[PDB]
Amino acid sequence: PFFDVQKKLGVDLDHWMTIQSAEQPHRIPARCHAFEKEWIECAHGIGSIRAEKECKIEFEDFRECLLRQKTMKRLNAIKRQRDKLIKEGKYTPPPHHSGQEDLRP
Amino acid sequence: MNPIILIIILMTVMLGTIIVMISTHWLLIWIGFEMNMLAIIPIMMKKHNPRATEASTKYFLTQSTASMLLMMAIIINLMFSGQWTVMKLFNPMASMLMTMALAMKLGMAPFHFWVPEVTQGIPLSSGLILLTWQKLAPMSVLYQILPSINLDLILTLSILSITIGGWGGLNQTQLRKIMAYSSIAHMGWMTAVLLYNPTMTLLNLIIYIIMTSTMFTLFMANSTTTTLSLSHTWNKAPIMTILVLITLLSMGGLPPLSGFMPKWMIIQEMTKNDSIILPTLMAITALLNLYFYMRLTYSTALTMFPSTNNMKMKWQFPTTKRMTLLPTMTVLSTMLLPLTPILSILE
Amino acid sequence: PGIVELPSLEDLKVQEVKVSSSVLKAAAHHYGAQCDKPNKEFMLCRWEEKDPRRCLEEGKLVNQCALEFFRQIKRHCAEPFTEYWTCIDYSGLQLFRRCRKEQAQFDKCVLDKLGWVRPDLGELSKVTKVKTDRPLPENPYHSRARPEPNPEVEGDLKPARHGSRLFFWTM
Amino acid sequence: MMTGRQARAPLQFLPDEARSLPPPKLTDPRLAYIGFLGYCSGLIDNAIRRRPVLSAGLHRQFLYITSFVFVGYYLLKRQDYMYAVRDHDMFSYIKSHPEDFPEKDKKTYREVFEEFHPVR
Amino acid sequence: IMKDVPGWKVGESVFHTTRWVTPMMGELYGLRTGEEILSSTYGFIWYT
Amino acid sequence: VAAFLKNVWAKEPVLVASFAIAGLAVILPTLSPYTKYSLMINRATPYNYPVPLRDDGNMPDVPSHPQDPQGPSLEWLKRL
Amino acid sequence: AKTLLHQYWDIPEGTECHRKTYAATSIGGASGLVVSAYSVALKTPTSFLEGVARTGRYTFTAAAIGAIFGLTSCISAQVREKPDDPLNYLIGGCAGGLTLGARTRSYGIGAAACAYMGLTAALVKMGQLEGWKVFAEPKV
Amino acid sequence: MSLVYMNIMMAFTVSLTGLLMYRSHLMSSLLCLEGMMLSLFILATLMILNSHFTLASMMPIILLVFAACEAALGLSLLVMVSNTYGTDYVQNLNLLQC
Amino acid sequence: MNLMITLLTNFTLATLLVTIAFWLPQLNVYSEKTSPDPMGSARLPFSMKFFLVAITFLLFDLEIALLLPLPWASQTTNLNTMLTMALLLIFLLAVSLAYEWTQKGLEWTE
Amino acid sequence: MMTYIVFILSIIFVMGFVGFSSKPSPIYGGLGLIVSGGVGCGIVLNFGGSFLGLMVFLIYLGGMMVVFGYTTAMATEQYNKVVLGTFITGLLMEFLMVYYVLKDKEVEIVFKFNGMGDWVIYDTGDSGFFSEEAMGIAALYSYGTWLVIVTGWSLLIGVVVIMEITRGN
Repeated sequence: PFFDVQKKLGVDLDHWMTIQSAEQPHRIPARCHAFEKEWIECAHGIGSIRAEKECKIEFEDFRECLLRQKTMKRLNAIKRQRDKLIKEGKYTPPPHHSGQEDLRP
Repeated sequence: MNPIILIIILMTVMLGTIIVMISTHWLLIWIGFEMNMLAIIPIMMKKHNPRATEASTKYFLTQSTASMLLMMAIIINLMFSGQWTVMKLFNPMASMLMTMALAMKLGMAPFHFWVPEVTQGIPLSSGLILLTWQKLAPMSVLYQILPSINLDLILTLSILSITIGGWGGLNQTQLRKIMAYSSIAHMGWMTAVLLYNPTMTLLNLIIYIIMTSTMFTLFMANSTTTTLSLSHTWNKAPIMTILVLITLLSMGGLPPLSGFMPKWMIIQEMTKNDSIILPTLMAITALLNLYFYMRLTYSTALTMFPSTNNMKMKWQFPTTKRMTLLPTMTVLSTMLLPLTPILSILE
Repeated sequence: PGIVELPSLEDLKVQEVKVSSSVLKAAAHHYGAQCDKPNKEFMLCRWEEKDPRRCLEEGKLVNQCALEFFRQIKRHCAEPFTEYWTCIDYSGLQLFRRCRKEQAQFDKCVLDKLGWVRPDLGELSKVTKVKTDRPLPENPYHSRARPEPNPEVEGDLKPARHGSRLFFWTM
Repeated sequence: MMTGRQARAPLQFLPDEARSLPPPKLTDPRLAYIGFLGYCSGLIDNAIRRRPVLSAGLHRQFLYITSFVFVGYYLLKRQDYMYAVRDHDMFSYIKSHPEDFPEKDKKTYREVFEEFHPVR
Repeated sequence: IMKDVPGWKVGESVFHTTRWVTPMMGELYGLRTGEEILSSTYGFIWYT
Repeated sequence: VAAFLKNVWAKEPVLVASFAIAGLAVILPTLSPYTKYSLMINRATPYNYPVPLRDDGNMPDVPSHPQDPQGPSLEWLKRL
Repeated sequence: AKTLLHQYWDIPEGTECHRKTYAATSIGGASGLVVSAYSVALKTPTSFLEGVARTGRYTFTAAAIGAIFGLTSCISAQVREKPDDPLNYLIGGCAGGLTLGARTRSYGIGAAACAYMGLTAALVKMGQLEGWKVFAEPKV
Repeated sequence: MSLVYMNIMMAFTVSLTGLLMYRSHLMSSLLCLEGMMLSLFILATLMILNSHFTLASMMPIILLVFAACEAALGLSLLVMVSNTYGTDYVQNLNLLQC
Repeated sequence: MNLMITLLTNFTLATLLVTIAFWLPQLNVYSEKTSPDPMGSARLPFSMKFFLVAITFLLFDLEIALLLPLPWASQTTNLNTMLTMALLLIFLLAVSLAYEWTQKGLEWTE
Repeated sequence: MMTYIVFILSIIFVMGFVGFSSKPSPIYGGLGLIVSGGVGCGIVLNFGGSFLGLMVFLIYLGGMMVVFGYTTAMATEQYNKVVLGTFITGLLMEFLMVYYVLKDKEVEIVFKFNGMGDWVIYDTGDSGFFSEEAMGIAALYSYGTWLVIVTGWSLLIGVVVIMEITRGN
């Protein structure tokens, strides 16, 4: 079973390490702090079944923030299209994507 | 065997198991598992004989492989979830790896291949510890991960463990190998019911712990390790023969004894979820268990095996061993049936 | 999903503070003392909006007033600033402790010609207040409605109805 | 299967609302059965150490009976509290959702058809 | 770049929320030359 | 308690020296009252920006400028 | 080997013999491969050639059992014009038992395998018709 | 995810298929155990350093130390075999079967 | 990449040195050494004290790695908890050293 | 080619594991896994984790596998076909997956895996005047009370285990 001594005698042992959105030294933010915050606030106190049936969009957004799969597919498709269009040579890249554009600062 | 060192080692084992019980982080679960196995290694090297070294080597290799699988599951869960609460996993591979990691830890067939060997090569106190207290922590781990447990894998492991344990205990004549295969069969029996109602799992775990403790306490009290000395014990104390007979009757789930309490009620949670063939199959394998149990009681008390001449000196000396908690655990393993709904305290 | 909204380059064209690291590091204390209010306004907008696209114009205000700092440096005491930033710029670590004489000379020249006080230790490390005219955003995270919580338990704990009901038990 | 009920007050053997129930009497048959189990444990302890079973260790037998009756009383209290929680939650969820529990019109036997299979 | 392929909307953010999300290294420098990518994503770690 | 001390000094000077130094290092941080000075030195280091808070209209303990007298100053490290 | 069971059950009973025969043969081959792999892992082979001989013997025996059982069930279902009958699976199970007894050079073992495999195939048809679930999902 | 993640998984499966079907003595098993050690360490460190979870930098170092002591235990076990049979071969581990 | 450039240059210079020491004197035509130690034919004895002190080194180095991050930790806000933790960890090192002293560890290889 | 350096090292890392996967002899396996530990630490170091990489160098390689070599020097007295067959099998699987991820840039073994270079998931942000992992490790003595307690207890108990189970009596 799951004995909750920490909730019984009111002493923290490992609650701080448990989640990524918890308090950390010098308040250093994670990559997906807001997504995890919204997912936890969606899935608090309502049960795991209703959390996985009702807050699926927030958890999917958090998983996409963690893994970055759709961004990988989008960028790979864009780069493959650039390689193809440079193969048949219909379009040429602009000077601002080659390193000779007098960068902003 | 310094008593201070033994006390500290036992406290370390208790601390590791309770760290598995009371923590809320996967790293602390693994911490408790590692400290538990590290402090249980000297328990199986108590007598300092090479068979104990063989058994401890096999045990360490299997437990370390299971622990490495456990980190594989934890790191995969971290990748797919980004959080560390001990709850339902967020990946099917994490659940699969965790399930066979805990099956390797608990000696569930076909990962049971270390259980009948290691228990054969260690002293009876270490065998009692391994077959009673070691099973507690991964039961808690499996209880806390039950939403994400795949049904097919745990059911296949349960039926394979029950069948293999019964068929492997059907042949052995040593007491420790029979105990090991009986433990395997009981493990499969109480992991088959886990996904439907874990209160039945906890009740069967408590009943099996009490009954195995009674069996091992009787074996250390009679100083018997094989079938023949357990047959020979009837010259020394017939009341111990009566006690081992009644608790082996209880061990096969024959009413009106305590061993009929869990499994029958396990069937009470099989037909609720519309499953009929499964409790019948596990009941037939429990009948196999009862067959080699009946063989043990035929060898022990229901007959009168021929003895040797030296029993007479053993009739001039009472049992000086510290027979601790034998009557209470013997009574609690035989006449607990009319207090069946006490399982409600395990909710 | 939805189309991500981006302002064009026409909202991003401004004059740039084309200065080195040591040039900013030499007058950073007078930077924090003189142009403090637009900086506080801009970063309060940044911290509460949590969106660059709703703060850009405010940053432009900073990019005006900061230039108004450097012009006041250029027309009056350009030579002590030149000495100070080149002495700071010689050090690879850009240590403040190795150019104390030029720091004192620049401080004296500024205090006689224009009168800006170098802040003490701990003055710039404290939290200040901002009077801002923007409204408070009620939904900074762009979050929908939270799910309805499940109902709790209510009523007195009644005794058991006809016992445990475990196939023959009435107690 | 009550993982969401006791989580607000964990590690409580007997909570405060358990005091709202009628406590079991000292003459409960289950309690007397547990006392009989304690007496049997004392008899077994006297028998396994080669002692007179009905005479030796009277204080030992009384301690066995007393400890067994104490733990049995507390376990019975926890069981009664748990089953009160169970049927209270049953009645509460039945009351809260009466769309999934329609009132069945119990028809009389004067018009319902029961198929008859003669025996011969 | 790509006006010919079907099933494409320009600026289709992959996140369901409309909240601002921090850009990636691949989202910013993912269309430049390799040297700028090297000096951006590995310039600090490889700086002596 | 006196002859045993000199006995352990003459037999094992290294062990008694290590025990004495360990006891001094145990009892001296509590006895010395300068630990709080290190505490306020560590707590006052601005690793992150003191992000300004919105003025509702009623806050006398916060200033509108870093040069204003109200607020926590750090002159005690300057004087020591 | 879950979808292979579905492909075996996707073909209606007593309609097309060929695809049922190959599906049952593939099921038997997979089962024999698992049994042979476990036998090689547990019982150490004398050499590579004897090990692959035992593997081929087990695999071909189980494949023949599957093919004979499927073929016999299909021809019995065709000759009785009744797909919804456990008699066809009983006859197919007895044919599989007879083939196993002939492979193992025995006749009493063959008759016992007839009885037990016919009863098992009858129960398989029982579960297919009445929807028996031995691997039941948690409902309550 | 990233390709280095899948490379670490393939490395861990390589260590798994090397740890089980051994032919040599127990040192090969402990070496494959250290392969599992190293793969898990690198994977955990990459995960913690990629997602900017600052606190969970306690995870990798601890993930070594504990099992490292456990690894030391295994070495002692081998010494026991080296004090009993002369060689630590796994084919000499056939005394508990009967 | 400059660090790896230095490592590659240093490793290749070592390779050049060992190539000079291994293959350059092979030009000479001196002789072939047929050549037909106290160890006669006995097996190598397993001096257990060396293995014991090696694993003691391993455990001490592991908890030295535990003890390591104090210079970075010294800037933390909660100094009292740090002081208690560091003193208790060094006390644990002292206790482990005392146990390794008492149970015949530091004898016959002191 | 350069921008996939970690991935290239990762390939070498897999190669390093093959270097002791067949296990012909413990000493050569230890050497191969030493090389694999070095390239895996290079993988860690290229992500900005200097402290964890030097933890790998100082403890895993220079302080513990030294003990492994010390122990294996006490056995395996000085002076295969299926070893080489497994080596070519691992080589073929490794190179086949290499062409899979270099041509398709996507594969399925358990999940969906991409073959594009890993230089897209890094961060352009700044931690300020401190390394993130440095004070991440430094937070152990201020927050990790229970973890340090159980770590010291487990290591002391391991010392007890070493003193007891190797006594022989």
